[PDB]
Amino acid sequence: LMGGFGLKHPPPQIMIKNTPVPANPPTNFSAAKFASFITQYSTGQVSVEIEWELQKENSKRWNPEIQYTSNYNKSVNVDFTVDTNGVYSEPRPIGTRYLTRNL
Amino acid sequence: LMGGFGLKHPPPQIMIKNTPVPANPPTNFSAAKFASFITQYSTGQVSVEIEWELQKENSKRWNPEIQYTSNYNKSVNVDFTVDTNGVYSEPRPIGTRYLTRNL
Ligand SMILES: Nc1ncnc2c1ncn2[C@H]1C[C@H](O)[C@@H](COP(=O)(O)O)O1
Ligand SMILES: Nc1ncnc2c1ncn2[C@H]1C[C@H](O)[C@@H](COP(=O)(O)O)O1
Repeated sequence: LMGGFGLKHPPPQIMIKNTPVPANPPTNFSAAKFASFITQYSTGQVSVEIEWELQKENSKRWNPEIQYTSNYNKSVNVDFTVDTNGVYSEPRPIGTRYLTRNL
Repeated sequence: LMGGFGLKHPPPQIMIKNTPVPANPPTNFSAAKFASFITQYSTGQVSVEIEWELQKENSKRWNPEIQYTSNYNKSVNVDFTVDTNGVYSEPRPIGTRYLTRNL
């Protein structure tokens, strides 16, 4: 009901964590659990490649259909673009429904 | 300079006319040319099939390009459509230049 594709077997969950690295243990055995860990984090790269199937417009409609277009008028910032401070921004939500079909 | 494709061998000219049909000649030979013809016209059907080759957009442009779109707002008549009296009309000229490329 928010939108999209209901799936019984959706793309799986990818889980990740940093393996614990203990700090120096005591020199006499104690069965208590370690609260002492080396503070660390990890970084890396992630790629996602999805293959989307398309359904083409077959319409016989004579007159021009609405399309999603960028405003031609000048502006301080360009839409869907970084600003002077490097911050990416999306000015408006874009739905997918423009082309028209008959019932 | 008006536009389009300069051609040294452009599509040929297709010529058509109605073959003359004389009216009743005199019964005594006269070498004068006939000014007397049966008034007639012809109608028919004509088909033109042209095969146009296309050059696709390869652009890496991030932000959305301008497109030619129909106005969403309501109106008495729809653009590029017949009116109540059956008259087809084109409200505006449409150029071909929307998509953007670099120099
Ligand atoms: N989002 C979504 N996911 C899964 N199943 C759905 C969904 N929406 C509807 N349905 C069900 C009920 C439809 O009549 C049928 C169409 O399946 P068809 O493939 O068109 O034969 O599938
Ligand atoms: N409209 C038109 N018709 C015919 N010849 C033209 C036209 N415009 C330019 N030219 C000539 C001059 C260009 O440098 C060359 C490009 O041919 P190319 O095919 O790109 O190698 O062809």
